[PDB]
Amino acid sequence: SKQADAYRAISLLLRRPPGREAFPGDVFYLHSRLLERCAKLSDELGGGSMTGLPIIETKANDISAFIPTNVISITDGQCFLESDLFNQGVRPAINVGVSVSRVGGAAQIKAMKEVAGSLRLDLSQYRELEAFAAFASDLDAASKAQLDRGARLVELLKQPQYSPLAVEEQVVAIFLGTQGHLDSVPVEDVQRFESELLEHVKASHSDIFDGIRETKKLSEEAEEKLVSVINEFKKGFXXXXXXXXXXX
Amino acid sequence: TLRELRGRIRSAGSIKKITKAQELIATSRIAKAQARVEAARPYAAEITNMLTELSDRGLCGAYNANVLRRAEELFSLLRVGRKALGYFSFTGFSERPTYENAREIADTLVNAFMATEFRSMLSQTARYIATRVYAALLEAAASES
Amino acid sequence: DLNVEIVAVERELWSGPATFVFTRTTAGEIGILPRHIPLVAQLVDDAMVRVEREGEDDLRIAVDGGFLSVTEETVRILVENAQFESEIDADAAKEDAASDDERTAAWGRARLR
Amino acid sequence: PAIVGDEHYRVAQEVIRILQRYKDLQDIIAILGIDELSEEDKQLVNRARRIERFLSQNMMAAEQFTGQPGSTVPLKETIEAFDKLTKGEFDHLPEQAFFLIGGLDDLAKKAESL
Amino acid sequence: PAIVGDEHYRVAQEVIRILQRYKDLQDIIAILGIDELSEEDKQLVNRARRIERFLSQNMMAAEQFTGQPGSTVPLKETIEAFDKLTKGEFDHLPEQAFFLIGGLDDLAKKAESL
Amino acid sequence: PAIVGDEHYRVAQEVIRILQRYKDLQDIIAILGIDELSEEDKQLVNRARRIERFLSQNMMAAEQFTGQPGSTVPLKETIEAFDKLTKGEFDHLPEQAFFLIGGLDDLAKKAESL
Repeated sequence: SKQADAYRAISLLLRRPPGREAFPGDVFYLHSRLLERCAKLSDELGGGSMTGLPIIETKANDISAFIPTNVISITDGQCFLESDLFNQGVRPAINVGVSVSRVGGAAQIKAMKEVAGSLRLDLSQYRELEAFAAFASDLDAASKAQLDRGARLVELLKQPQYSPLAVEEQVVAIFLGTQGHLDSVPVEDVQRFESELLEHVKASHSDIFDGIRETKKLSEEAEEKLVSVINEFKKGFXXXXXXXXXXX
Repeated sequence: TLRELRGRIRSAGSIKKITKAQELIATSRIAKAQARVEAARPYAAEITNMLTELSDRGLCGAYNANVLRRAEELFSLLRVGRKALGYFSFTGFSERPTYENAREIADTLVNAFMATEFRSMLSQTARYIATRVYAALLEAAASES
Repeated sequence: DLNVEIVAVERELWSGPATFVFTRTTAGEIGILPRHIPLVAQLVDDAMVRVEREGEDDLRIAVDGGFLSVTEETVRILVENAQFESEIDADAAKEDAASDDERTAAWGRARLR
Repeated sequence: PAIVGDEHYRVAQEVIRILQRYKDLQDIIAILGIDELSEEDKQLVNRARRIERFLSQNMMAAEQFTGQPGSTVPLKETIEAFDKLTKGEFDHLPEQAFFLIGGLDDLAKKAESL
Repeated sequence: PAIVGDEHYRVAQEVIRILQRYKDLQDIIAILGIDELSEEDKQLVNRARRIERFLSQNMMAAEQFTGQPGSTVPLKETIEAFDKLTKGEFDHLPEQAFFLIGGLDDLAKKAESL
Repeated sequence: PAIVGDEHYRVAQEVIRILQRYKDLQDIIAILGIDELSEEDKQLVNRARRIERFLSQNMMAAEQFTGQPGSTVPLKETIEAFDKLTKGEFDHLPEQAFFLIGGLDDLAKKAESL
């Protein structure tokens, strides 16, 4: 955004004719040559890579603006951050509906592809339903379960600053939520449940993490192992708010 | 200014979902209302056999307006619910009301003596006494939803 | 046999053909069996027994209400607040015997136990 | 959490969460009102409004404007105050009690007068 | 009040007050309607709508457009008419009675036909 | 009707009508279900679902994806197929019979296997 503004200054000083938003004609061309150089080479030319994470600063969440639209049309997907979501507590504040990955499943290990295949679908249904959530026990059973599930999934997606998780830790955390292992636990205690669970698995059940690292998939053995580990932990876990609950 | 227009789009957009939600929540309560009336009807029928042998919430269109209009007209010619009590002056009845709700009021009305018809979703036209009060309450609860 | 309809004001419970039925009324303890005279009677705060062809005769509560009978083989029972033993337990009736209006309902629930 | 400690960070964000939700419901409250909101939302709106008014404070420079003298509130007083507001210990007090006050003592003193 | 007298000024502003409040409630009426408004507001909206339609008038030039001939209303008739409307003497009459009429006699004459 | 004849136009719009009504009832079906719908609506929903699945077809390019080879359906076969579906001649057949098929012969052949 600032590099574009810098080039705008140069062009205007050189007395090059301005266009939309006082930018020169080759402001798109500026970003095009830059980003395209980022690529994945063939096996013949070594097979090296060069991943790009360009940034654009929108004004009042204006995606429609000239410079944003230019870079959006170049890049291979976007991760739109919102102010409303950030302030509301969703951090990182990635808008799920608008944000996209053009590569998609190709840039995912089989473990993540399976667990987070229909995570996107569940949360798309949740946002549609969300309106109804306020009116508790006025709905049927199916929709109620989806809201309770969806609300807990949001808490898993929340992540503190400067705390990257390993891929094996992520798959387990998502597998927990998607399968419905957090349904018994309150929504506010999901974040602490996740942290303490990973600590337990790291210490005792490292073989499960090791399995995911090597195989790049979750085995039927590992699934049954996790279920037992979760159930045992639930009993131990002291719920912060109100009384505790394991299973029903 | 865009700032204003963008906010209005957000406003109307949000309100749409709220209205659409309460639309379908009312669609649920009509089904439970009618289902409750199906149980009540054969009971009153059995009671009558013997005797022969011997709103709080708003957002309900012109539900209150129609009832109060007929009431005011009938009272003028001849001579329950926070909304109604408010109009007459110038409660807390559940959406699916039980008998315990309309037991005390029914008894007091009976002791005093001793001492909205449902057609369609769109169309609503405005011991034994206790059942009559309740039989009306369900039909009224249906008409409201 | 007679088609004994146990109905509550909120919902219809049962309508099965029982052999006989026993309950306490204001007049006395009546036992309505097939080919009975058309009669009208109020019920008192006490239990009643329903006996079906096969299986054990279940017993149920009736705080208020009455009892119906006609020339046609159709017994009907109207109760304001009925309760079936199944999984009531509680024995609150005994502790709720302090209040007179609640002792009324209690006396009905107590005798069933 | 590194600089200003976990408690301060927790309270700060929790206040922002409440004020954010209040701002989101402005559009719905404008048409329908408070009645259509749930029991939880009703309380959040009540707290949010009280938090907004508590954030107001007397300025030492603004004697000519307001009339009353300014007030300085230490960090410990600030943290404790918003802690009690978020928990909902001052739900009984009126909205006017929170308007243009420094310390917690001045809140309770003005509450009695009203 | 100097030129056109106190009465005319009073009625003129009172009409504007009613129409202004009606315009303010347009946003709320668009979604919810008249039902959610209070007893006082309900009456104001009813009067406002009737005032809007009474302001409509047949034009002498517009014979080819409308069909009916035009009507000229003196100042005294105008003042008296809006006086009665503001007080609420013609609350019983329908909305169609006010549409495209000059004098008060023509209002009552069209009221009977409907 | 001018370019493509009256029959094609009639069938095309009639299919759209059924699918449109199905989409409208999605909100009601989500909460209550099929039970609350009328006898006519119940049948329309059944037909609509079967029409949605019949619109699915095997692609020649998609051999690696699906497994089975692609199918090409002439115009006459298309018109006749949706004609019979709208009339309700294939009400007896299951939902799985309509999934990923070209011609009408392949529908009946898969129906027997299930």
